[PDB]
Amino acid sequence: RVSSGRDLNCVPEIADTLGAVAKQGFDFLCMPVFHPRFKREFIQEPAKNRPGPQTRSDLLLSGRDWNTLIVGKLSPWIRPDSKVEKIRRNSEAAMLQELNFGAYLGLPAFLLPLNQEDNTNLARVLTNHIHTGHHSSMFWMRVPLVAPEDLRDDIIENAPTTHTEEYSGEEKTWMWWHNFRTLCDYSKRIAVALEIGADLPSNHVIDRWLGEPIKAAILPTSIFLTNKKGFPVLSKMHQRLIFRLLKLEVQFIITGTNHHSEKEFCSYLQYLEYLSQNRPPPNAYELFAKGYEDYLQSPLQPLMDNLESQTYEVFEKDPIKYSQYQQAIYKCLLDRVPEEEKDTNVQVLMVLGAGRGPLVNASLRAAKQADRRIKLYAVEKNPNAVVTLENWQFEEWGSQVTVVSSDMREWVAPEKADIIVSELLGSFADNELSPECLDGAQHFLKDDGVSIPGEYTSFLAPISSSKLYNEVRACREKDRDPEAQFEMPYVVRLHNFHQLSAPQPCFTFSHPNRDPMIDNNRYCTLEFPVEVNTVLHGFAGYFETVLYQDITLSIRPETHSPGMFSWFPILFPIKQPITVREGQTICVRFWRCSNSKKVWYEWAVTAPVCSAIHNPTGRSYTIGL
Amino acid sequence: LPPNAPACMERQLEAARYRSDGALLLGASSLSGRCWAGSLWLFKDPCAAPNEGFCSAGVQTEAGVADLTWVGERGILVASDSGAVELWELDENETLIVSKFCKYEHDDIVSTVSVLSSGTQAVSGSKDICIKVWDLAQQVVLSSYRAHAAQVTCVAASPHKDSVFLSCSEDNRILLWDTRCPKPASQIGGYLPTSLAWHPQQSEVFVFGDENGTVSLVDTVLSSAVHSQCVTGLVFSPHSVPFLASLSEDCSLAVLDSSLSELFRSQAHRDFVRDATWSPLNHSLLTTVGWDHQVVHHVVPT
Ligand SMILES: Cn1ncc(-c2ccc3c(=O)[nH]nc(C[NH3+])c3c2)c1-c1c(F)c(Cl)cc(OC2CC2)c1C#N
Ligand SMILES: CSC[C@H]1O[C@@H](n2cnc3c(N)ncnc32)[C@H](O)[C@@H]1O
Repeated sequence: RVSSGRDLNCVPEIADTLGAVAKQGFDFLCMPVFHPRFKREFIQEPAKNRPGPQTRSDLLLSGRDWNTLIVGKLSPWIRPDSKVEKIRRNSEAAMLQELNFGAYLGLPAFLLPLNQEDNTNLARVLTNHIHTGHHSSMFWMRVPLVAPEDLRDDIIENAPTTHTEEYSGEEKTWMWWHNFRTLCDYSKRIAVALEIGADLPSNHVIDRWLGEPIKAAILPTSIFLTNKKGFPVLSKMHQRLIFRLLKLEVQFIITGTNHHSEKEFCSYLQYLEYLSQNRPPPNAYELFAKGYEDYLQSPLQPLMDNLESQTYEVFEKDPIKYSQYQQAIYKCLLDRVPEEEKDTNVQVLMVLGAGRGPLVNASLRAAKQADRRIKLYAVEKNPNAVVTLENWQFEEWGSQVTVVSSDMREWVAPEKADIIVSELLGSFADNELSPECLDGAQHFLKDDGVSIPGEYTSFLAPISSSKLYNEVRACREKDRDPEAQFEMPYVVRLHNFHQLSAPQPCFTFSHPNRDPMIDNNRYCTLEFPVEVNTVLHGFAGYFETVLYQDITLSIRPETHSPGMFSWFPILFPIKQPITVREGQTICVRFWRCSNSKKVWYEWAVTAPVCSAIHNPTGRSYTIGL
Repeated sequence: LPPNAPACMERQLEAARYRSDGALLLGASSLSGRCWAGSLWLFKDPCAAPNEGFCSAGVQTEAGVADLTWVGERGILVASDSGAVELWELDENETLIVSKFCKYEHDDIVSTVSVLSSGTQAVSGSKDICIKVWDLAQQVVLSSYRAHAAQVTCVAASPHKDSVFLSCSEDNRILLWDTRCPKPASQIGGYLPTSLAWHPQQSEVFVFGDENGTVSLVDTVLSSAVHSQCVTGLVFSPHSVPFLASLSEDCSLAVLDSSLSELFRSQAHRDFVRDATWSPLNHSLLTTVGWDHQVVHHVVPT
């Protein structure tokens, strides 16, 4: 199921055209709202007095059709950045006219070209139009992977084409887009319509568009090959790009005339459909989180807040996660109770943060398969979940499990535990204050007691994503710091982004913490070798944890626990994007700060340039103790 | 009101070309309104145009007529908005205009077309940035060149060299072509060029106008600020010492001499001036058409 559109520059009649387009299998049509060659004068007589009508009548389509089927196209003669003043004036007036007519029709999107380096005036006119009434209409900037000048035939004898590699030069079109949208102050209504050429550029040029708001891919019919049967197809390299683009769920646009005249025109579209049908999405985890892609979420604070019923449900819908706990407990019971003591040695297990009881059951299943005896405590401070635990305890668990409705830091245990099990970790590992909770519960762990998890570590990686930068930016609220949205982390299924360096460890914690001088504050410096030209918008966070020995949990991509759904990555944004060149190093600083009330993070970028310190004194974000 | 001839002719007139005997060929486009199409007309009586009821022949085209040109005495080569190059031919009776072939080879609007010396091949320019060499007999594209980096504004075949022709584009290139060379294009040394015209009596000499209203005489430099807007076209007169007619988007027609000096000025048009054609019978009569639907017959003082 591919959403595709047909691009035309010639429409003798809208009704007939739209019908032929729909019958061929297209979802929408890109067409001009004024005739492409109908140049119009606005200042000098007598041409400015040309009698109307200036274009077609809106009555030729229903309101619903204009809203859903038509994509307007700026007339190609409109050149706001022409070096001739007269042409700039006329183009400005014509641009507003055509744009306003598009808004008049309620068109869902409008196509404007980025076919040169200087589009300053073009951006000004567009920006002016955007700030003339609040509308949801989109603007698709048509920009090619490879500038036409950089793909022209080498047929000019006295002006040969370049044959030496110009790394940055081959990325020029991205700079066209970057400057245009920066001039437009990152307007959420301005997206990319990436046009694919017959010959693809280097991978770095293509990767440049990672994280950009690509809404459409344009495929000219002239890039398609021809198989034995005579149908249009694509090279394996182009197929590789189409597959990457399907992961972004862009809308594909077919432009150009039919060059495979032996076959009908839906042939090009059929190939897209065919390619769409031929791909593989990892079981569940890509099923699972397809709806949560780039969706910002507030990180849980299960300590300061009491989690809702369906939030625990989400925790429990991950069997791989808890079977890892079961195995971790299993291995530990055998290591602590020799075979000859399997009937006399009863181990005291304590779930610290039992929720609705998935760890409790995992502990029971662990003792069975290990053929050992355990005495269970189910500690949980969220009283609403203690309702679930105690109904479980009366109906099933029985006297073997003791539910304790208390905070693990204040609970006065009647005895000491052989094994404490906890699931107090967040996307950034310690961002829910698992160190502080386990520290306060440490007194009722035996001198040889084991803590599961035994240790965890958080990882950071610089990412580029103008899309996510805009979503964070859009999170301004009425009665707080206008920039507070940049000084707090978000749990998000990072999708449309580009990871600029390999993740590196940030903060690590061990339990039990035998050290006499426990200090959970942290200060870490990281240097990320970046081998590409990009723009830094934030840092992605992951975590790894050791439940016991070799049994582990991880959302770090290179060591991701296969099949585990729980825990999306966390995102630490930065107020201002930072340009980074190839070979430069990104130096980031992170602090874990705390007082008696709150714990929080502070971060700053020191290379290649200095950012402001983010979330100083937890002014914008703190974690409740 | 000949047969299979539309009752109404489109408003925007784009092409006007005389032939040997003196019949006038008209190309019209509908650049606004419900239907955006075009048409072709033949006026054996040039004074009866653009009246449709007193024309020799006529026919409707599927899309607009961006540019056209004669192919001999009965052939018409059309640059269509649909991205196709069309060849129409009059019947033996010259009362019907029939479509000979319509090939969709360009991926965008075909804006310019020109017939080469031999009269058996033609070169076309399009907004898809391509330039194609056509075999009118085999109805196929012999060569497709992507030498420019922007729209191809104008392509003009050499008068007597069948392998040479000019082209200009919005990439600010003026390319002299010689398909006899391995690399057939050559960049000839401002504002964007918009029109081309070879000299009929001098091999290596041509003129070209720019988007700023300047006309320039170039040997393979003399120039003059002729117009206040884009120079749409340049047509040399058939005289032994020819005159130069320049039309522009400023709604004016100019007639220049050997040194680009102005000898005549017409403002009869109220809209853009799209073409100009000299009468083969009366050398001092110059016909122009424009988007004001006017067919003006100028008497140029010589
Ligand atoms: C938004 N957010 N922040 C943190 C978490 C989360 C997720 C899973 C676990 C877990 O399995 N154990 N322990 C903890 C805490 N110790 C936990 C914490 C989430 C979160 C959430 F609270 C909900 Cl309701 C849904 C989520 O994503 C679903 C759609 C895929 C997430 C995430 N990510
Ligand atoms: C499975 S998510 C973390 C679980 O542990 C609980 N929890 C967090 N902190 C504490 C604490 N200090 N004492 C007891 N339970 C806790 C939370 O209420 C939640 O159910």
